[PDB]
Amino acid sequence: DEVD
Amino acid sequence: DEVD
Amino acid sequence: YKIPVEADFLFAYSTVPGYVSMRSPGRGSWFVQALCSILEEHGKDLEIMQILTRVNDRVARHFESCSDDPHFHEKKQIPCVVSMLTKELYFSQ
Amino acid sequence: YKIPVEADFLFAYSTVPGYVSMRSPGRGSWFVQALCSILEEHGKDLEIMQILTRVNDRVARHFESCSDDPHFHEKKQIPCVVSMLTKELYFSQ
Amino acid sequence: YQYNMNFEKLGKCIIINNKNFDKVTGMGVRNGTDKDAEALFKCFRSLGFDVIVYNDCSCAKMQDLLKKASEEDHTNAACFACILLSHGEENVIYGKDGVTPIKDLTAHFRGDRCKTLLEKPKLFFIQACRGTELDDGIQ
Amino acid sequence: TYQYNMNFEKLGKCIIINNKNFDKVTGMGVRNGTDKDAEALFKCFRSLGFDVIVYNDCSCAKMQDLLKKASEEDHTNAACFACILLSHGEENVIYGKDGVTPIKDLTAHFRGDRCKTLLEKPKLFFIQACRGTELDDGIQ
Repeated sequence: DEVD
Repeated sequence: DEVD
Repeated sequence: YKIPVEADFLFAYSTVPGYVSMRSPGRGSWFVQALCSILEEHGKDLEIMQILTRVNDRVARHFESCSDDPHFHEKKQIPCVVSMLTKELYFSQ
Repeated sequence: YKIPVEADFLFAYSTVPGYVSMRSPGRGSWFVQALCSILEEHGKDLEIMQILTRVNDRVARHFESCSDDPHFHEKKQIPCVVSMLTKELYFSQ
Repeated sequence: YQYNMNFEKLGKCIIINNKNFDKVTGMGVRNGTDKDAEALFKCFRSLGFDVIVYNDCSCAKMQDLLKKASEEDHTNAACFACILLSHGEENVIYGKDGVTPIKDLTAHFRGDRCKTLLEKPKLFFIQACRGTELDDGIQ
Repeated sequence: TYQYNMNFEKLGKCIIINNKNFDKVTGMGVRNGTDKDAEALFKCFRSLGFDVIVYNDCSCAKMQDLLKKASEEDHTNAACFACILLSHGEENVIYGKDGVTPIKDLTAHFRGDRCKTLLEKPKLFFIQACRGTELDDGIQ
């Protein structure tokens, strides 16, 4: 998962 | 009529 | 498993970010008057967002400022509901 | 007579002020998955706040981050609805 | 799809009614606020909240009030409510003696800091300015 | 009298801004997964009845201009307006490919006094973006  |  | 630590808050602000909030010295602030009227009539049978939405409408429509200072004359106000709720909220049963 | 110029906006943010927002490169962002999923099933029969509240619940409960970086591992998220609406909103009829 | 409200109590309701301010803050008297607090006390009492009204609170008092409230046992309550009546600016609210961030007041009730309110609604009602802009309206 | 009037020729416009790629000087990386969001949002909002338009990899100027012109169109026969923003962000602010622009300025175009044909109509903004750097560790 990545963050914005 | 005043503001907060 | 887990629940976000910021979950299940609701913030019912009298006004939107950046703006003033009106208070009548003789009858109290617009938002509180509106909130109490709607709670008085519907606090037990409407979901809270329905309640606060109606409060938004009453503040927006029923109020308009009177000041001898023209800078503050005939101004309007809209409240601001911030919901992190994860369910519907009724105050009865 | 008059209507506040800031009335009748609704902001459906994927996350709360100050916080990150999660995006899966393979499946899209959490908020969007949840939003579309609930809109597909209930977009035509539920009021907009009922919809977004269900979105809050699904993002809060169904998702938890996985990263090889432990700093970003097993984190949670709650979206944030800001309503200046003055009526209930249904997308039908 | 609804919060479970089947508890012994609706819950605690704190009203902070700030009318009078130290001369050093520059802020004027908030005439009309007592009428707000009394009207709120009746509405929230009628809903079932255990309401207590604190008047002219310093910033420290407000902080302590909410911290102590968050440290009570809410196991048999359905929810919590706090109502703030004061001067304010964006993200901040006036005590008698200055400003304090709203974030710090509410952070006490985070899920990891108030386990007995976990998965329960935590309500905050705020009558206060959030800046200096005026809405002129239209039509 | 408690619901928005939905009896219009059309439900309304839905603008989607899908920002995947960013100038390296912004510090921002590619937003892998965003195309799948835009596809799903588009199908979903078209199905609701919106006239959907999708914009890709927009500069800050393009975003401001696009929304301004949308606010100047005639919405007399629409029930509402919707805008969906997919991007990088920080608090109160959203990324174009070339920098940040305030959320306040993007939405201000549709104010009651600047968009008279959306007056008393719902103006919806859905925003997928970070609002800071904090992480929620969760509990229980």
